[PDB]
Amino acid sequence: STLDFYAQGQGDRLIDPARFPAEIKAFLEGERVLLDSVAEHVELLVEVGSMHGQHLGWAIARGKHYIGVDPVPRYIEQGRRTLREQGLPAERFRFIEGGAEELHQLLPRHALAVPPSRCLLFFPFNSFGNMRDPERVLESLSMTGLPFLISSYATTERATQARAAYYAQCQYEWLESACDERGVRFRAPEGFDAMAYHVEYLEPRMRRYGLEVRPIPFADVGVAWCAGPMFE
Ligand SMILES: Nc1ncnc2c1ncn2[C@@H]1O[C@H](CSCC[C@H](N)C(=O)O)[C@@H](O)[C@H]1O
Repeated sequence: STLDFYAQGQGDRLIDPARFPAEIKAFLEGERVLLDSVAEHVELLVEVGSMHGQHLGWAIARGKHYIGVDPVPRYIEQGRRTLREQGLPAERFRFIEGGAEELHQLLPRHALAVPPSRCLLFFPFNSFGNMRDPERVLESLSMTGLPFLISSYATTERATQARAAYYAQCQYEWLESACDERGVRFRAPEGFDAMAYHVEYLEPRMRRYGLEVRPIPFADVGVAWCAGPMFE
């Protein structure tokens, strides 16, 4: 999707809970169960596509270090206002205005202060599917060498119908679904462009960049692209 899409507020509709059908609520619950299931191996959660910080509350509750990464300034400002409000220290909870494309520049080893194995680059609610160039994101991920959890969707007709039911409740000028060699693409002329990549297309792309990924299916319509020792 476009930066303008989110900047101008159209993108806000995608985290309005009133717009979540049952299959997507189930998806978000399943997303959290996978995160919980490796929680004991996470000291630093890096939320990639964080918005205002959807999993900040998770990190606060579980006593984890937090970095929200999002290229939308108004979302970074919202997240930072939340940290100031509760008086949370910067050395534990931060926001970084940037793209997943430059993750390797945003997260140099020294800046972590946590072993690589206890870090998780968590891309929630199909943030990865809304990124301009997935090939750039995968290379950036490769160069960080950090464990990651890319939460996205399956490309079964049922998964596509779940996404259609979710996106259509945002009431954009029009909504197009297309299936091609890469995956299932939803577009709207507001600047919405959301992909779910076929398991058969993306797994080879992952391995090409040396990422030892497993596509873990969850909550009927989800697949979690999981790499790192906590997924042994
Ligand atoms: N290159 C990028 N790097 C990091 N975050 C990005 C990004 N491109 C978009 N995002 C952010 O990802 C967040 C969620 S987009 C997710 C859309 C929707 N939940 C879906 O199911 O497809 C937004 O805040 C957006 O600004």
